[PDB]
Amino acid sequence: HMLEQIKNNFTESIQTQIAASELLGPSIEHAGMMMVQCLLGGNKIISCGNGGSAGHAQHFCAQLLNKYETERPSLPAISLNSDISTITSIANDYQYDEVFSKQIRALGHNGDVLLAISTSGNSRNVVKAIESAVSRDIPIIALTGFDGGDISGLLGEGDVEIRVPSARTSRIQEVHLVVLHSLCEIIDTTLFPQ
Amino acid sequence: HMLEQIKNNFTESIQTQIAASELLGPSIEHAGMMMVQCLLGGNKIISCGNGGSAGHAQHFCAQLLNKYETERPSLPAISLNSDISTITSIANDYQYDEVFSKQIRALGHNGDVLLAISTSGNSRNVVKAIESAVSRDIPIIALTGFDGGDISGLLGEGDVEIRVPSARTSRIQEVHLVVLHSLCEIIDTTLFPQ
Amino acid sequence: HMLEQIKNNFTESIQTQIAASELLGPSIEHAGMMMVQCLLGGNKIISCGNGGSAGHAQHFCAQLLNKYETERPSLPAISLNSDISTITSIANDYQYDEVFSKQIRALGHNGDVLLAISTSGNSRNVVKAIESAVSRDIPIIALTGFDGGDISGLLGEGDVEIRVPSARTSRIQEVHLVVLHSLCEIIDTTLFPQ
Amino acid sequence: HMLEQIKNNFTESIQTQIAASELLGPSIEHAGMMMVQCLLGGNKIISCGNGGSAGHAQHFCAQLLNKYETERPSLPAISLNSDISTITSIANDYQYDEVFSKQIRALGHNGDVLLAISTSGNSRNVVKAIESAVSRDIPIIALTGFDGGDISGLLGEGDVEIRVPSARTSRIQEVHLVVLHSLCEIIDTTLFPQ
Repeated sequence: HMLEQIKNNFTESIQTQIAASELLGPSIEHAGMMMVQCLLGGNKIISCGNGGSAGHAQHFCAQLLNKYETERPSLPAISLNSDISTITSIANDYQYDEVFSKQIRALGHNGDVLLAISTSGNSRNVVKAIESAVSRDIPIIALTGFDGGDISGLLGEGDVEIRVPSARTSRIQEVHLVVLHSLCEIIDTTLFPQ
Repeated sequence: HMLEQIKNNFTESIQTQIAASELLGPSIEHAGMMMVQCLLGGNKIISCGNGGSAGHAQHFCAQLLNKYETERPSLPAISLNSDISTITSIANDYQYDEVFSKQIRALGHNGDVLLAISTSGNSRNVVKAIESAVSRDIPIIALTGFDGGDISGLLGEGDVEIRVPSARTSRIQEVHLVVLHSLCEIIDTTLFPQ
Repeated sequence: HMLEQIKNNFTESIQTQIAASELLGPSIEHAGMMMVQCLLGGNKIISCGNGGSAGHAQHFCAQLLNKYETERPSLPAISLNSDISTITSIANDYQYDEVFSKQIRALGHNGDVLLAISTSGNSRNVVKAIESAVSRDIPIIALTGFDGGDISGLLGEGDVEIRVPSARTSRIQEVHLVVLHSLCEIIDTTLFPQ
Repeated sequence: HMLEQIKNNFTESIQTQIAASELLGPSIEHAGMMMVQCLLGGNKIISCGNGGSAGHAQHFCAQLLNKYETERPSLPAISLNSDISTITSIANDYQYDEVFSKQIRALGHNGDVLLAISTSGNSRNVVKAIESAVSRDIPIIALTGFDGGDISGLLGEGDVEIRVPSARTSRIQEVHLVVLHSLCEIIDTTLFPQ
């Protein structure tokens, strides 16, 4: 019956949301402060993700290059997924694991912040992106789920890992969206007290 | 203090999620059955949205043209937002309200289903898209929030409206994502009992 | 000296343009008639390309979903490159050679026409796309350069190959654009004698 | 007859190409040197366009974030068109004339170079982008056609205008592509003598 597995998705989401709130508090806070300090340093936030989680990465930087809730001037943010002709020209020219890493190598400045999103934490394009950013004195903000994948063993703490207590990609993406909206509010209320 | 307004976003999300589950049950069910019947009719699902809600529209059709949880052959789905050179060539050539309506006029077939997403329910591009689809014997699945906007007064019931009980765009987008994932599971479990 | 290698690019382009005109005449004609018959059959044109040649594929379908020179109703055309959340969700889920083939499997109808573009003729994503379309009674229009790559040995003639007499990717893309604009005019003048 | 209007497009293209070569020599040279100096200053090239000319803007920066002919490290380049979730979130939030200007306001640095492309020279999104960049000590490289539109009366010469001697959008886009490929070679041969 459809209606009950509908409620299951809502039930499981809420349960994941709750567990996430009880656990990801401090990590999101630190990431927010890192973002606020980055934007105030004259730097930019770089975002990237995997699959439909790449829509979230674009969703974040779109909220910054524009506005979230508090009307404000555009804040410097870049998505690495948004560029099609580059990805299709790197993903092939002609291989896909370095689609994001090459963009960071060129655009990344000392003081920028990498917002890396990966539900599994095992997307090679996002991993190499993180590897790249580490090489350039660039803080990482990693949104993950599951165990954290190979992402975990790539971070000290100029970086933050936000690991969602869930093993379902759908539930991880849903929590990630809440996290992204929280950061936006944090950035908004801090930089533009309205 | 950042950490408390973080929890607020989680609290408000959960509260919205709960209210949505208690109310949007039947509407999501009907939409699911309409989608399942559409795909079984040999037709396709057409999605479109506004802003970062346009990332959700692409997220859905990407879950279909590929896979959600159950591995399956690609299902016919199209996003109207995904096409850049068209939107930028309609949004200007040279005005933006008909970016989606013109795509439906050309691609839309009798039996297709329009997945229209709008947090405010007042995005003219999504409205005209719905107006267009009504003209072609095409069921509408409208994901909305707030009061439902002008979208509401455009639908009979070959169509469904799923209105999220919230007046915050962030909370509406978060619930919309849960709804989209539910439909994917509905489509998956129904068409491919795995 | 910059100014002379500038003129070289213009000289080489013109020379390639000329050679192309003297040779690709009939092939472009046939492709045009195939497109016109496709659109008149109630079918759609499917386009795809590789790299910055993927911008051309989108450029074509944008000219159709909208208008070229003669103002007209939108014609049914789809680009496989335009969909980001799908490619990034196929390119990884999680491998890239079937990003286009899977989209054709789902969306492709009997009577549609595949506009496959590849400067080298050796892009696996475009090849498998062609392989896929052959399996579905779908004419191929292949824009190539060099020797034609592996694309050549995949076509009978419900299909057309348009091979640019050049071994430089830049010169091939430049000629391809002229070819695309010719087809647009052909479609425009034939279907809407204005 | 189709075959003769095919040759007409080739004939007119070649004629436009020739006229362009005889006239746009110095302008392309200066733009190249400005780009080379920009990249050597530690700055980035910002590109934007209108419609299918927006595919060219992405095509250029993709050639830089990756490679053209000479294999090299990625060069810092950004397209303003590539970002979908932002444009759709600016184009509406909720109006379209400032989709590019807002991105320049946030990302634009002193020393960057704006590559503005417009066939008509009358696209308001590209105009305001130029207006924005002028306000920030940023050189403009404007690819235009026709009379140059309102773009012309917005430039001194820290900026360059490259006006194609043609009144046909198709012929202008074709010449623009040659110009873009010339600059790529200029940048390649100058910065990486291979």
